[PDB]
Amino acid sequence: VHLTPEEKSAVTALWGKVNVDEVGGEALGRLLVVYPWTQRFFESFGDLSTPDAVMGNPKVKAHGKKVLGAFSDGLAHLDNLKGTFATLSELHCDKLHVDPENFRLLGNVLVCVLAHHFGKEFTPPVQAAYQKVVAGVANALAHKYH
Amino acid sequence: VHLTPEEKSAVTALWGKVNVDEVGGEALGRLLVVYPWTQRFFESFGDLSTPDAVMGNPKVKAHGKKVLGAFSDGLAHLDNLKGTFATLSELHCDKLHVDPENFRLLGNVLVCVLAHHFGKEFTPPVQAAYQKVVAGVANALAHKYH
Amino acid sequence: VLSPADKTNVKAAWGKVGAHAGEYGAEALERMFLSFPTTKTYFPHFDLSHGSAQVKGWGKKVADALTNAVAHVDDMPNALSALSDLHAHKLRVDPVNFKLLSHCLLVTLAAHLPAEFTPAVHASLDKFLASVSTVLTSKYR
Amino acid sequence: VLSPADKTNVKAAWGKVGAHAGEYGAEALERMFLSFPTTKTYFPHFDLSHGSAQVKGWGKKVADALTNAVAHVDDMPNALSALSDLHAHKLRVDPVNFKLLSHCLLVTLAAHLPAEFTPAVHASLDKFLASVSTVLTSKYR
Ligand code: HEM
Ligand code: HEM
Ligand code: HEM
Ligand code: HEM
Repeated sequence: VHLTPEEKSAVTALWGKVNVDEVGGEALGRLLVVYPWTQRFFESFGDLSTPDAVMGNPKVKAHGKKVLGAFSDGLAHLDNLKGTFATLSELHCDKLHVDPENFRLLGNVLVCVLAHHFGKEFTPPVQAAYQKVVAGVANALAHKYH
Repeated sequence: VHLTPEEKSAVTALWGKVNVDEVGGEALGRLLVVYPWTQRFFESFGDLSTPDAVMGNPKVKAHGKKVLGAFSDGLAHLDNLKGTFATLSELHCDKLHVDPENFRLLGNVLVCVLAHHFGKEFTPPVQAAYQKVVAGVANALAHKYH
Repeated sequence: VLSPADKTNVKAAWGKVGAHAGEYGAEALERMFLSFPTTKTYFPHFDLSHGSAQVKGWGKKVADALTNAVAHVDDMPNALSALSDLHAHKLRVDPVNFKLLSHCLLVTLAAHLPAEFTPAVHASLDKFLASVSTVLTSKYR
Repeated sequence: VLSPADKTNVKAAWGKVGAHAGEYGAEALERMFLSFPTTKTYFPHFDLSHGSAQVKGWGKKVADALTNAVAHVDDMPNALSALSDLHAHKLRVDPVNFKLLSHCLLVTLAAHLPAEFTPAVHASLDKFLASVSTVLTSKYR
């Protein structure tokens, strides 16, 4: 939370260069590889037997698109993340039973993916802005847990 | 924080029985025993070599009383913990250089002391109310860090 | 590592717990669910109400596993290996939750051990539960 | 535990880092200070400014220690013994901070190793930094 104006501008500028479907697929796949206990939600998704199978799995890619598309839309509401994500928060708690620590892990992986994709453009100040964003989104998605 | 009616009542009721001086000495001493790296902030406090030396140390007892006194005062302001602890937050960051993780560790040791001292009266619902409070106070003390 | 004094402290405290171990495991789960609601995400199939037989049954099995770990404190990885497998590959509980349950187990022991829960014993029990937690998460990846 | 395949992945990726290891350690430190400002509480009398000699010197020492660990990956507790004493007995950095630095080191590697930072290598590196962190906090209590 608590982006400065220039940090907001930095986030928006970088994101305008992101292929959301591609980064979403890559981030969710890497989540399932690096933190494989996150596979617990995806037993119906078919082959997760190797890193290549995970990264190549069409259902993993499709879910990544869905997740990062909602993340992307949320970037338009950096001053109201709790409101924006409230109904998804209730869903993730009441029906999906997703431990919000998963949101934090996905945030870590997304930051590593943006670093990988953008290289030196993903500067320390840009990373710090994105860390505020991923913390804020995770906190918002966790807020209606009970 | 957001306490239920039952929770604010639970907090107030238990706190009426707490000898803030004795409990504060006990909680600070236990922090230094259980997480002994925390002694890094108390180099001038004298003998911290063994558990009995820590628990009996007059400077540890004195400081515990001051720390839990400020905690106690804050319980009158559960709705405004950030504003209430802002001055002490800035002090702990800018002058004392205390990693706010320490506030979390102290919260959990305080909860352990309340359980040890009060026994069965420290029921699961009373504990839950105190967990919200110690998280709220730690976050309020962390808030002005930069 | 667990020092010999730690092991002595743990055996003494758990020995006092005795036949109440199952009760205290259940109480620790209840404390965890109330204090840290995100942990409920792992039990959508349980009645979480106070007195729940599902909570009691879990508490008993958890208690028996800890009893076994205390009896095998020098060889904990092997004693807990089946449970390390279960948590790593089936239950897949995020490792952050083990610190939450450990805290609630400590709080439960504190609430039931007025004489035994000294600062030294508290320190040893915290190290013991962190070690059990480490073992239980050692196969996650 | 590091798998034999993790060790292969780490030796390859760190070999590629090569002579840039010190620069990367300094960049990781800066990333950590900016992303997680509470970590600055450990460096209250450091010149934290971008490019400072103190930041560069820390980066070079951390890099050398990681190089030692990678070279001696089956014997990390002995290899890192002096540093585990230093962190446990003197610096006394709260263990939570090791995850923060490790994330920043991983981000730094990602930003500089586009060819090498595959999913499997990312996992191995993450495990490696977690293992180094474990060794560095092993003597805390
Ligand atoms: C940035 C964080 C996240 C966002 C914005 C997000 C968003 C979404 C959205 C928009 C949906 C679809 C809801 C619907 O269909 O009505 C969804 C479903 C789902 N999400 Fe999340 N999600 C996030 C993180 C996660 C993570 C980390 C996990 C688990 C590791 C997860 C597990 C699931 C599952 C299991 C479903 C149901 C999928 C299905 O039924 O096919 N989500 N999420
Ligand atoms: C609820 C959490 C805390 C509160 C409300 C609190 C409050 C205070 C107060 C009121 C003082 C000034 C006492 C005076 O008037 O002399 C103080 C000083 C100090 N506090 Fe905290 N404190 C908290 C936690 C901690 C923790 C966990 C640590 C470190 C482990 C810490 C480290 C210190 C230090 C090093 C000083 C200066 C001691 C000296 O005079 O040498 N505080 N704190
Ligand atoms: C000291 C730490 C722990 C120990 C010793 C432990 C031990 C056990 C044991 C003995 C069982 C029963 C296995 C069986 O029925 O075959 C079990 C199951 C289970 N545990 Fe763990 N556990 C620990 C921590 C955790 C934590 C932190 C969580 C989540 C917050 C968790 C969630 C579960 C769940 C969901 C089950 C399955 C319950 C059911 O469906 O009936 N455990 N554990
Ligand atoms: C991969 C994890 C780490 C490694 C390999 C590492 C390694 C080292 C090394 C080689 C030194 C220099 C020792 C000397 O000059 O004798 C050092 C010093 C130091 N480290 Fe660690 N470290 C790690 C984690 C951390 C973390 C997480 C923090 C705080 C967030 C930290 C804070 C410090 C501080 C404050 C110094 C002293 C700096 C000075 O005043 O010169 N370290 N570390």
